[PDB]
Amino acid sequence: AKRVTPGSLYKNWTNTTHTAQLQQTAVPLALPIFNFDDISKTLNKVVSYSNKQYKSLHHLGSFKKSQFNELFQKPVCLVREDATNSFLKKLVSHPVKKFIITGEPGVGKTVLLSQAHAYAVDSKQIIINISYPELFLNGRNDFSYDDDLKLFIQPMYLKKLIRKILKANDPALLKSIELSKDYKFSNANPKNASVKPFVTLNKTKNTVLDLLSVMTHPHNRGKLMKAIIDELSVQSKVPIMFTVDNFSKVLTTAYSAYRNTENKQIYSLDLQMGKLMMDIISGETKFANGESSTILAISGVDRTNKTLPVALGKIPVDPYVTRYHYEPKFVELLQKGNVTEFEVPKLNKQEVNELIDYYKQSNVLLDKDITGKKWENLIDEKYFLSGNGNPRELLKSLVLSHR
Amino acid sequence: SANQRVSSDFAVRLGEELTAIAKGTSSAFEKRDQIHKTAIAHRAYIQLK
Amino acid sequence: SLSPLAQRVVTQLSVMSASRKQPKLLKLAREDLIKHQTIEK
Amino acid sequence: SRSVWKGPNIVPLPIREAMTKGTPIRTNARAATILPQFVGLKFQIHNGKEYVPIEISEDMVGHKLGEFAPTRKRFSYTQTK
Amino acid sequence: TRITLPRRPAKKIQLGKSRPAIYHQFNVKMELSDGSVVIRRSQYPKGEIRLIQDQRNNPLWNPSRDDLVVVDANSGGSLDRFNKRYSSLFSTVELSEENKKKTQ
RNA sequence: AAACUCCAUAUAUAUAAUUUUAAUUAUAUAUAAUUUUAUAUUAUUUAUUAAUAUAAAGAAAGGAAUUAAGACAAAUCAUAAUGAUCCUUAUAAUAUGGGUAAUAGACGUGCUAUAAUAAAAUGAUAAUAAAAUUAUAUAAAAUAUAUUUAAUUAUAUUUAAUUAAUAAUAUAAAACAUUUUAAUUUUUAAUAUAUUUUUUUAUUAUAUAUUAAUAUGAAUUAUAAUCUGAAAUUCGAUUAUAUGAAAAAAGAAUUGCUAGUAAUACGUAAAUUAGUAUGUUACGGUGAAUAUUCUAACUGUUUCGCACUAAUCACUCAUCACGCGUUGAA
RNA sequence: UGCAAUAUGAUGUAAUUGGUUAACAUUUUAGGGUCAUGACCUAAUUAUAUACGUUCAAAUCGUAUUAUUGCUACCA
Ligand SMILES: Nc1nc2c(ncn2[C@@H]2O[C@H](COP(=O)(O)OP(=O)(O)OP(=O)(O)O)[C@@H](O)[C@H]2O)c(=O)[nH]1
Ligand SMILES: [Mg+2]
Ligand SMILES: [Mg+2]
Ligand SMILES: [Mg+2]
Ligand SMILES: [Mg+2]
Ligand SMILES: [Mg+2]
Ligand SMILES: [Mg+2]
Ligand SMILES: [Mg+2]
Ligand SMILES: [Mg+2]
Ligand SMILES: [Mg+2]
Ligand SMILES: [Mg+2]
Ligand SMILES: [Mg+2]
Ligand SMILES: [Mg+2]
Ligand SMILES: [Mg+2]
Ligand SMILES: [Mg+2]
Ligand SMILES: [Mg+2]
Ligand SMILES: [Mg+2]
Ligand SMILES: [Mg+2]
Ligand SMILES: [Mg+2]
Ligand SMILES: [Mg+2]
Ligand SMILES: [Mg+2]
Repeated sequence: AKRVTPGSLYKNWTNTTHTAQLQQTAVPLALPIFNFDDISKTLNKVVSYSNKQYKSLHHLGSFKKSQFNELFQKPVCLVREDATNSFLKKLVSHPVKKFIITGEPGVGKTVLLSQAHAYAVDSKQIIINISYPELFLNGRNDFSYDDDLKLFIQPMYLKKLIRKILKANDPALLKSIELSKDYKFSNANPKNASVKPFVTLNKTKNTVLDLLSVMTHPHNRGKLMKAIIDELSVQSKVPIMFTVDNFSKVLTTAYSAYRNTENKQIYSLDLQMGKLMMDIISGETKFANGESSTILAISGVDRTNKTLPVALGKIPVDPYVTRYHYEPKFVELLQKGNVTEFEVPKLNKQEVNELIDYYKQSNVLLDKDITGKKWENLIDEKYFLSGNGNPRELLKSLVLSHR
Repeated sequence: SANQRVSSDFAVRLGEELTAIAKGTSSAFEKRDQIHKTAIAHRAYIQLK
Repeated sequence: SLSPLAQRVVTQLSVMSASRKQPKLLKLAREDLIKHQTIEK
Repeated sequence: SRSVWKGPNIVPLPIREAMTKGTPIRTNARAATILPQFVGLKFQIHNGKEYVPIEISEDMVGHKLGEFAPTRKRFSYTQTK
Repeated sequence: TRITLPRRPAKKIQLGKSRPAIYHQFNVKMELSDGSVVIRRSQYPKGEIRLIQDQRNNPLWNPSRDDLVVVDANSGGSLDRFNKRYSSLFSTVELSEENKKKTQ
């Protein structure tokens, strides 16, 4: 009957490679540690993250599927000098810190986001990451309408996100912040459920560390998150870095699959988790701390419309385009906050050389390119097959494409 | 032998089977053996044409 | 073991029948019997 | 189904004698619609070789005169075995 | 080939114990086509009913009346849709246009 | 029979004042191949020889048109034309309708299914074609409604440009990312986990309860409604809500294909139309594996027999049934 | 006033130390067919007869229905 014995691969190829521990057999290798203050020391080297960075970048969701993260013991990055250094340097020194990462599919838009998150944990910042925004726009989660907060709330995703924040961010950095207002929530904790129906918070005596810990009801979880974000906005002690990946989904999907009570489709801005995420990029949510920083990243698994080109000024404005392919409200929200782009440059021959060197050291290549090939010929051929420096195509050439 | 596995994806099933054969747990070695034994039995009928 | 048509017709003939549907016999005191006799006359 | 905006299919056929007198309307116009005015009138619709008599009912309205005059009659296999 | 339900042994109803049959009936009100109402005894648990077609709106029972509208069941079948489907033509113009055919 | 020929191949030359741009093109003429050599090995009519080996040089490898004489009294007097006949107030002419369309069991050739090496939804700086059509046309954009932001599909409203290497039919589609996807407790929730977070590990629910009956299939029906036409009743194609049957990969047997072929849930155009292709005729995209030992089956010749010769569908042996003749016996 | 054996068919038919189907054949389904006769497939019928006992096994022992054997009575 139940033919699926425990420990048997039953999902698709991608899911199996992503979940099943295919890295249990990987070869350990001593590599440098990713640190920005030592970037001059590891400018062009395939460096591995630290244990702090690895514990983070996991709750945040910085490492995704279909990245070949399982060919090695743990995810690794090349640092580079025209993408990582050129990005983090302006992130440190730019008067207004809000950027969007662009480029061709497979360039490394995510990996650069993960590097930014690693820099944040190194630099003692509170990180909020939304990663795949399709989860709260597809319709596979619960929702309700909040009368006071005149918006739609999604308690399941809200619970997951608050748990992400709490489990990733440093307890010391979170406890360092003291509450500014007093919040009264309902109680959903099985312990002390009957004795008290509402939990209470107090000014300058409780903290955000237990603000996140409080467990409330689905209908009040929206106000819970409002409190989280407003307190983090008014704090000015430690920086807050807010990040959304696959921002193409949101700027191309204005209307969610979530359907109103009259056949209407609820607007993303009318739905919370879109209003919160868009007001911060636009500038309605002001962070007191000087170096809060905001980062966005588009994905190649998403259709393209004129919205982002018009927002970034790459093409003029055509007012006759249909809403399915141009959204003036999204453009206006993006332009009110002075977001500037950042196109990730593709690899060079030298970057391909170092990557292939590391791959050989880790034994992820073949006899084809280890026995009968000369290094110059191999690097030239792979640079040519990778579309002149596309990391995903380079990996696919080296490992996946076997003939 | 790979189609007798569970995974809904042929790539996964085939990879599992190839891994099994690489570690020498194939279920067709006995088929090779039966064919080879039959050839050993019929050696006599061989007639160089 | 009966058919649904059999059950339907048994219900119909239940509506026919007097079983488990009639009330107790009407027993009247002597005075009320005389009253009724006068009414009818 | 004929488009409604075009209007019902109407052909010149005699109705004045049909109402004033009891004269039935014999016709070959099988494609004409049965308007509400024909109820109670006797029609003789051509079926191919003979005229079938039919009286118009309030429910026939909207149908075609030729729906009640079968042109071919039923098949019967003579097995003889 | 016949189907019958079996006979059970009949309960004996003795001489003098045999009561009459008084089935349960209701004093139901029955409204005719006009405003008239008749009280009657019915076994259905419906104390009130109205009729759309009945004696009070039948030509055979109502010869003297000049005008008498007829009606049938509503919200059933495709009735009256042969009129609802054609709005351009509406009620005397058609009567005038049906003057004659001029055929011989 | 081969060559000659047409579509394809390469080169050149000539035309286009490169805004009919496709110069990566169009089509006029010519050249080239039915490929050359060089050593090797078996051999062998001796070198003058082939079958291979394959250093070399070449762009060089296909397709279709053409199917003789005789035949099968093969099909065609319904493409038209014809000899004999046979209808001449019909067997010759017109219109209204109804036939060709009916349905018990048969039988061909096709279309659509029966799920995870596979079917749906999305992919706007619009991934990538070829060959045709448009004066008895064509339908761009745009605007309205089905349906709510759009979009996408169906209808209407206007009709732009072009009788066309210029407008239009027409943003090919499959591939390829992504999401999903019942049988499947292989799943989804609730809380907890933590360095798998689009994720896994716990304890509970998801259990009328593991070997076929969906979130596959789209036949059959109900009802709006819309095209074309004077007019879909018998009988035409369309979207909409509902309906949701058989099918759980198929028995003797059997069909087509040897390379740009088969296959393709790959699409595209034209002819026949006022209108309606699961058919026909053409165009390109992606692209295989299989073969040098079988009895059989057809043929081209051959060798053996022949009493057939309008030739094996040949010819040819009787007594029994029909009529007439002659001779026996008795 | 007691007792015996029968039937999966359109033409009857399995058998002996315990779970599961009980030939043919029949028929439009028909084999291999040079349109073609004339040898499976494909196309019909068992459900251990309505009761009783057991290990996760009762054709097996009783009664009873479809009803044709052979003794005694045969000086009623
Ligand atoms: N070592 C190393 N690998 C990298 C780097 N950038 C990209 N890669 C590799 O290339 C892959 C590219 O995937 P992503 O990093 O998600 O690239 P992307 O451009 O965000 O891709 P899309 O979102 O699908 O458009 C990564 O998964 C890595 O395997 C880098 O800086 N260092
Ligand atoms: Mg990314
Ligand atoms: Mg020739
Ligand atoms: Mg010939
Ligand atoms: Mg003939
Ligand atoms: Mg003729
Ligand atoms: Mg026909
Ligand atoms: Mg044919
Ligand atoms: Mg499918
Ligand atoms: Mg389909
Ligand atoms: Mg395209
Ligand atoms: Mg073209
Ligand atoms: Mg248009
Ligand atoms: Mg598709
Ligand atoms: Mg379906
Ligand atoms: Mg259909
Ligand atoms: Mg159909
Ligand atoms: Mg056509
Ligand atoms: Mg020859
Ligand atoms: Mg010959
Ligand atoms: Mg005696």
